[PDB]
Amino acid sequence: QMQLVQSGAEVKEPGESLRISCKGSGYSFTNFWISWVRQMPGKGLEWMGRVDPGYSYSTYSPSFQGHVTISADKSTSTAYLQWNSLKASDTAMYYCARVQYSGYYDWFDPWGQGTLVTVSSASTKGPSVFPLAPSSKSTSGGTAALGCLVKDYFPEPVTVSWNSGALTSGVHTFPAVLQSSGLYSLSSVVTVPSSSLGTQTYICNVNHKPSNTKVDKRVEPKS
Amino acid sequence: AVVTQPPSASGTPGQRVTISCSGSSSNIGSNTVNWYQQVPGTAPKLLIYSNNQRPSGVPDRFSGSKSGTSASLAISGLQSEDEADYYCAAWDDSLNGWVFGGGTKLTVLGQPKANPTVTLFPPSSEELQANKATLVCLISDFYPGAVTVAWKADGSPVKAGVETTKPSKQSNNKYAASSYLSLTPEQWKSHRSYSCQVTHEGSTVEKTVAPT
Amino acid sequence: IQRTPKIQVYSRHPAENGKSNFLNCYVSGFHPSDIEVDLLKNGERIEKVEHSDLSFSKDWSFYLLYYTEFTPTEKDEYACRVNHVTLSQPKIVKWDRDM
Amino acid sequence: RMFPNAPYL
Amino acid sequence: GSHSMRYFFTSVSRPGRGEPRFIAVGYVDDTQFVRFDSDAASQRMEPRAPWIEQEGPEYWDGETRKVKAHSQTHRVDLGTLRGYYNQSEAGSHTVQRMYGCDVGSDWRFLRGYHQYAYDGKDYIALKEDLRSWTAADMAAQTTKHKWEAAHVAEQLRAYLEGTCVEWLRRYLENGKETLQRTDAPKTHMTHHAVSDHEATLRCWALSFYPAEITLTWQRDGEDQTQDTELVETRPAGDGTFQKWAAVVVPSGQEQRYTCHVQHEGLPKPLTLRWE
Repeated sequence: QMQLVQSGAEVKEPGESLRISCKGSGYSFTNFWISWVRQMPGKGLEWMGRVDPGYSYSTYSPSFQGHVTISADKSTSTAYLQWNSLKASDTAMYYCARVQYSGYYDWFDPWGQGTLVTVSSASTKGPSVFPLAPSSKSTSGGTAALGCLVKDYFPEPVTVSWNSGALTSGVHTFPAVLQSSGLYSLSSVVTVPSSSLGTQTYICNVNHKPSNTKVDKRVEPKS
Repeated sequence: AVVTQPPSASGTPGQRVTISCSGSSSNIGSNTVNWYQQVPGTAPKLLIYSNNQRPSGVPDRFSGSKSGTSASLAISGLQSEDEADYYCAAWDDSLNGWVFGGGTKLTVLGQPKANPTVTLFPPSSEELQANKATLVCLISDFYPGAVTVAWKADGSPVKAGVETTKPSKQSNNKYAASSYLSLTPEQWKSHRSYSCQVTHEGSTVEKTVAPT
Repeated sequence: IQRTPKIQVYSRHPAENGKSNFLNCYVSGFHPSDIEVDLLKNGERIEKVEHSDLSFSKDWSFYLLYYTEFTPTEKDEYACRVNHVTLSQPKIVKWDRDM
Repeated sequence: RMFPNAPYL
Repeated sequence: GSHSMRYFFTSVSRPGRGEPRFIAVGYVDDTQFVRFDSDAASQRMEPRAPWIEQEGPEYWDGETRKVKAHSQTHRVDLGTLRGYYNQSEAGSHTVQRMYGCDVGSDWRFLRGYHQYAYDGKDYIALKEDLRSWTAADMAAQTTKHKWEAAHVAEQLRAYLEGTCVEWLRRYLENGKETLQRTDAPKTHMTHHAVSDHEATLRCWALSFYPAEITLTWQRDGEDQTQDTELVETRPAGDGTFQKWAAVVVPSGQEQRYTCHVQHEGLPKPLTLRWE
């Protein structure tokens, strides 16, 4: 069971430096190169570069020569992909994979699980929670939809429970969206019966550990 | 890249589909080819190595070849689990580096073509008081996916700051997107009643809201 | 410009009568490459003669090794006949087992 | 393993 | 110990007599291991050493294609060089090409090189720094310019510092038995004469690897590189080498003459005289 374990996911500001890591195990680390593959969001795979940890020789595709440095540490069986100045466009998934030759065998026999890197001007900022009411008057749907609106928050992700976890059925938290402002915004609806609008009350519990914000918000209709 | 893959391939369960991979004398010509599979949300996996061999954990319905500057992956008897991105990759002598093809997205055509279930929320009273407002078109539940959205105020193509997501799959195996529109009260009030029409497979599915 | 071949006729292992060996002819330091070599057993061409693939040294001169399995005896006379554009006539180097 | 190219003189 | 991988290429025009000849060979140290003969029926890159035999089809199919693409170029280059030097198509000319990498005993890169020659003369050469070119004459300047336009030096630098040593290191540990040995020379001395005025003392050194060896005579410390008949280090055929160094000496004066053998497999440099 040879394996490649990569450093945890990252969010960074442009101009900061960043060195992600790829640790191997279950094989003789010095006999194989480690390379390094980029996958822009929505796009396919690009080879970035490689390091032969046996001799420390390390090469790069022309696209990446000078944008990154790829070294290794024989002793700790660790390979590194390192920036000095991150671009906003460096935001992508970065895979490492173990290959033995440039020939002719060739082939990336084991891959790491992937390290996600995010780069944005935006500063760590918590959301604003807004309520979304249902059409209470209705005509035997017999359901009616309500929800919450999380807006202008950075970075990802947020957790949205309901009634502090009492409501599982009906709940559907939607994937967020990336604005041109740089900030995220998502919504969480919950389709409930119309008759239960009389008694029951609904608060959405929005948590954003990065910004360290906790917000409840009740939801109701109006004149 | 100087190696080229068709982005799309399709088949019903049990069919055969090849996936062409078309390069040049410097990459696929003089060097070996390898194929990698990426079930979305996962790292890619070694599928075929040495042009045509199979790793231990890969079934024999996958098989690869290589003649001249073209290599082909053959999936002979498709299954649900096989729909993924497929990438060939050869060392290129001009670049002293590997080049992947752009990838081939493979679809299996079992699931039926279900329709979307839209919900349109207007801005809340709170948001108005912040000199702000946001309409919210939430979609959910539909195969195949990738749709377009459109907003009409009185009844004309509005585009005043429209942000829309990628589809992305749900836990129930159908897809779900969301669309957000921004504008101050002045556009929200002056206009009659905003519609949000969600087209999905030639299907008009629009819901509308008033300022009342 | 031209360079004539240095010829050497000699055995793989130190010769011993009635004990199979290999008879080498090593033509080195010659230019151009068109060269003809034949090993001789009593002045007659041996048939099953293998030889090395053409190659050269740092001064660009070619070398080439012709050889064949043979059994030396008291009376048998072996030679190597080399022909090249630098020679008026094909040069024959007799095999002396002290050389 | 060879150098892959023979460049033209 | 130091090791090196070299590739030698020869093409000669044979006017009105079939295709130009094209021979390619691959050495590690002094051991050949691949060949391609244009005339051979196979039209394939072939193994010539036991330790290269385990390379899979990948390798043979790939090299086979590269070496053909080489011969195609060299067939043209013969035409090109006739134009540079304004030569008739009636004559036979020779293109030679040698490149390779040298690594030290720590298997680290030392030296890259890649040199051409026309008709036995040095034509164009890649420098020590693997960036500039040495171009002998008018004709080579015309080649140098094209090779700066086509960024050839940079292609080679990446091969020599990268894939060259990478695969020399492979070949070494695969042929560890063969390539990393040092067979030391069996040494004897022969005394033979025809007349009485003088006898010839010959100093032998047999079956030893690698070929690098030194043989020198002397008269008590003074270098007798005078009557110094010295034959080229030759192959035995079994992967070892031979050499002898001879002097002709006035009779009865074999006492003062000694032959020094120096080799990588000899603890002390070995000295001997006639008995």
